[PDB]
Amino acid sequence: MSRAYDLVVLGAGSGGLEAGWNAAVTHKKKVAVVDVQATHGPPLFAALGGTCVNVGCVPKKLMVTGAQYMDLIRESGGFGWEMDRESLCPNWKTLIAAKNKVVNSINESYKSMFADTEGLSFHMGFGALQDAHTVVVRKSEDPHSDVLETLDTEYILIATGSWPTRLGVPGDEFCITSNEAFYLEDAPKRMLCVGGGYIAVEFAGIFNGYKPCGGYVDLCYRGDLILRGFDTEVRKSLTKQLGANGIRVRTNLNPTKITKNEDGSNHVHFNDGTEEDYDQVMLAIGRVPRSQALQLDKAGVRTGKNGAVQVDAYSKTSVDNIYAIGDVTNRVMLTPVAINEGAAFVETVFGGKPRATDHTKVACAVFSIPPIGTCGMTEEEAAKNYETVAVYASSFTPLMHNISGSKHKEFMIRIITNESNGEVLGVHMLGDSAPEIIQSVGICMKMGAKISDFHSTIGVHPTSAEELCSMRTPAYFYESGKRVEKLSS
Amino acid sequence: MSRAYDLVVLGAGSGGLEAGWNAAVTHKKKVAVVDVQATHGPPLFAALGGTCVNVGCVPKKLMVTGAQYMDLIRESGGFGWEMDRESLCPNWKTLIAAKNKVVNSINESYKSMFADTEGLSFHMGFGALQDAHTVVVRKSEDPHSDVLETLDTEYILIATGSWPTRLGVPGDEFCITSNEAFYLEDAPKRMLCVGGGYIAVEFAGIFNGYKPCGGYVDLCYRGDLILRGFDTEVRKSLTKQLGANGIRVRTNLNPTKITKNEDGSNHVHFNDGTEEDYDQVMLAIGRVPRSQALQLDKAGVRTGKNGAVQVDAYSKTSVDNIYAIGDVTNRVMLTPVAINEGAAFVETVFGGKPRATDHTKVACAVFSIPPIGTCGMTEEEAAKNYETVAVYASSFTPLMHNISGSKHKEFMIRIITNESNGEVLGVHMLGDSAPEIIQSVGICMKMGAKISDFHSTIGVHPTSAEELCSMRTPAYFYESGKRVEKLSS
Ligand SMILES: Cc1cc2nc3c(=O)[nH]c(=O)nc-3n(C[C@H](O)[C@H](O)[C@H](O)COP(=O)(O)OP(=O)(O)OC[C@H]3O[C@@H](n4cnc5c(N)ncnc54)[C@H](O)[C@@H]3O)c2cc1C
Ligand SMILES: Cc1cc2nc3c(=O)[nH]c(=O)nc-3n(C[C@H](O)[C@H](O)[C@H](O)COP(=O)(O)OP(=O)(O)OC[C@H]3O[C@@H](n4cnc5c(N)ncnc54)[C@H](O)[C@@H]3O)c2cc1C
Repeated sequence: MSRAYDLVVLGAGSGGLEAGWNAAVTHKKKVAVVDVQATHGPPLFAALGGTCVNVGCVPKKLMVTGAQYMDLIRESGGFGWEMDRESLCPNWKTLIAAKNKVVNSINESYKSMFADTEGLSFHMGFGALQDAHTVVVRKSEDPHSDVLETLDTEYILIATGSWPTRLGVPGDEFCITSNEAFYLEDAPKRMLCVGGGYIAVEFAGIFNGYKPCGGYVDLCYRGDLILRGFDTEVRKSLTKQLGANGIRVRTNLNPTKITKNEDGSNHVHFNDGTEEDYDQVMLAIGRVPRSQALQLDKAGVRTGKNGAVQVDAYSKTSVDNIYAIGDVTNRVMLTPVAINEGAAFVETVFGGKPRATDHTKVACAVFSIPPIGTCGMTEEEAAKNYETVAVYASSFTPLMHNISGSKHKEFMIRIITNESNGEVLGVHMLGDSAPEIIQSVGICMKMGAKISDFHSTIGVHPTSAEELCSMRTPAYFYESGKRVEKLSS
Repeated sequence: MSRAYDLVVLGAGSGGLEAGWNAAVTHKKKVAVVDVQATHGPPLFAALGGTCVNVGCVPKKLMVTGAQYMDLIRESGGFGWEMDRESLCPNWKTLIAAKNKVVNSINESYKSMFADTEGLSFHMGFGALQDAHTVVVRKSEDPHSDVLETLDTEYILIATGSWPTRLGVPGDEFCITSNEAFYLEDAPKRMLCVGGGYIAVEFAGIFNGYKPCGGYVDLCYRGDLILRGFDTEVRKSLTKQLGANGIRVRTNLNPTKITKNEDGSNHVHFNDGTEEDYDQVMLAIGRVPRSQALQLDKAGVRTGKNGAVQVDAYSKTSVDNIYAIGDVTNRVMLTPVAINEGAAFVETVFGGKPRATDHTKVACAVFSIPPIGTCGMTEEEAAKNYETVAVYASSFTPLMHNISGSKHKEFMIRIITNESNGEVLGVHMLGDSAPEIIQSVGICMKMGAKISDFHSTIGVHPTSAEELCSMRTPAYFYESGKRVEKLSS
């Protein structure tokens, strides 16, 4: 060797740590991993473990699980479970305490991971580039901060992920994002969620569960229908189900300005001219790659749309020895995707066995209440790219909801196929257990499954998933881009 | 035509109705369907819809769902849900009421199905054979009952299903089975479940949820480990988890005699010499095909082991125009299996397109708490039939159970493969959502999936199912029948 490190990883995230660990253990390389802090929390939020562990998937799901009990406690009544329901609210503070305990516990398991792994070291601070071989770790994000260390490396991996966009509106700084929501002292009584992304929807569901008495949550979106890019029938059925669960969904609406009332709350002026008071206002309107403070110009790494680091199918940047993975590349912003990209990177460069990450037919979930499980193409997209498209659809209400009272809780399955050969192009599910079911669906679609593979499989009874195997007749069709009730040419 | 009916179906069960409906609607045949009664209930229990609808899968799952709330209510505490927990018991009577409402609601939808379907008619009473073309519907099971009608038919389908075996022991008639359990006036305080089948386990879980104060349930099995035929590690981990949830599991034990105490309860003498009092004693020790009262001798249909109607891969009996499907054939006693066998029968005989039911790689579930999801071969079996077998194993505790308190709730996945080519021979799961996940696993295994298909699929995070895709290193091996740690050649 002529260099201090083989790899310097900028960001100890989902992708960062995965790569760093692999190079260190499986290929015995000298890896240095740079992240902002060691444990979760403000004012930096993200930490060792990345967004997912600290202010993402992990804490968000624990809170969804918590909020889910609201429905579950109500539903037990029909089964004979008698208890004082009127004026029953959960303790937000014990939830946040429970959550912090867990997240911090994961943070600490990482410290002793670094301590035990040889060749792997953690370097706390803000990283930035000097040249293709030099990463400077500064005291703060400010480019004139004290240089804490200078890392002389062979390879540089950028895995700094993304960051919430703001509204750019008079009184914008009075709002919170997903970051601050995780650390709220008290559960808001009058909550407003701006946005129509999965984050906006999942959080609306959390606050809806943890609101105090007389509390309510409004979901405000500037478009026609929430969750763009999802199955249209799924989006409409969820909007309907959020309504039934107490979330007031507002459409074609946008905050114009926010002014802070002298009692603490926030006065919000709207698109249509209306005015309302909210105890808290959360912005979930977009997440841009975190690359602006990396001095990428100095090393000459090309950043396209919104600062996204431009990469080929092997994550290589404009500079031959610099790489980038995960949310910073602005592809599919999911944890297991970043993990996969990081795994491929190591296999390619240090394993000598190149591999590109497969970005198509990736299954994902929305942890709304009820949850979404999706994998593949929406009918609208499939119809543009294929000659003949068959749409299968089935809605049903599980029998338990006759007893539970939650008659609004329809399970929905929609299968999208290429009619030519029967190949399944998309699977879209709404209802409980949807995230769990879709995972094994994604294995099938990876194997290039056909609709005949589904209905030939003997079902498991009684389950919600068994309805995948009972869809033979298509609901309708798409003949070269247009919706037809019947098929003939 | 020369005959009154094309098809007479003996039993309006899962398989019976499926066949009957198909012949009638898709092939416009004259179908007569014979079942004992129109709606569920004692003293006949089974009715229009079969065991599954009336005294099986459907009612059993509603009750499991009910009992599941016990854990869910306890678990909400950690998330901030405060309520009076000490001395909290569910109302068994409102559960049974809720159940009855649902089951009888399904019964009623069948009446109007018959009313609207042309060529399909229901004939209430006990059926029996006269010859290859004549089915007599009697007033009762007694062969000297009044003949209600004589059905002159082309084809006869036997789909009368199965019936619980008894203990054959002094005081046996003081015990109940699954049938009577569904109609108990009150939830027993001191409950005993005899057996180690899925039924025994699922019901133990139901009574454990609906027991009053100071109540308890004992599970008594005559063998070493409950649930023979299941993954050994799964069986042990469930035994451990039933224990942790309050069910006292007893092994190598058997009632010797039962005598009724004059206060109502039951005194039970055991195999080891012990004596105990139980408010109710349920036998779940086997289900034999219901064929003894069919006068099969008359028509000359061969009945092998325990009265099972002997059939080839197309369900054809010893008589060329008589057929039999479902539990009466004593193959795989599952609802969707019987449904499939019935569907195949119609396609073969009336559709002119023969098909045999695929009995291998059928996925099933056990709705215990926590539930089992299984599809394929156990390692013990796979090791006997294959050259080289690789065993993959992964246990983990979902993070939510740090908060919930249920630290005993490990999720377990065990994948069994043929090492030669990587083909997945078995998948065995323990934990919540296991029945739902396994369904889409069964599609994969039908397509002949390999272990490489699993870990190449990008995961859905955070879920329990995502752990299927993270099992690369085998735990150990089987080299031509024997357990080896690593593999030598
Ligand atoms: C509210 C929310 C919910 C989500 N839910 C899900 C979900 O359910 N499922 C799912 O798959 N994904 C989910 N995600 C997305 C997921 O968190 C990200 O896609 C994933 O973490 C991306 O991995 P990464 O390694 O690219 O970035 P990250 O995991 O975010 O890692 C980036 C790390 O780099 C550090 N960093 C930033 N700048 C510097 C610097 N200059 N120097 C050193 N270190 C730096 C940060 O501190 C951070 O820890 C969610 C995200 C959010 C915000
Ligand atoms: C407690 C319990 C739980 C179960 N849980 C599940 C589960 O979770 N999943 C699953 O897949 N399976 C489950 N099963 C098994 C499932 O119910 C059976 O395998 C299935 O119903 C068999 O279908 P079949 O058509 O062969 O018989 P059935 O559906 O039982 O139909 C038989 C019908 O024939 C009628 N009959 C009987 N004798 C005569 C006669 N001589 N003349 C006219 N009619 C007659 C009966 O009234 C009955 O309605 C469960 C069973 C039980 C007992």
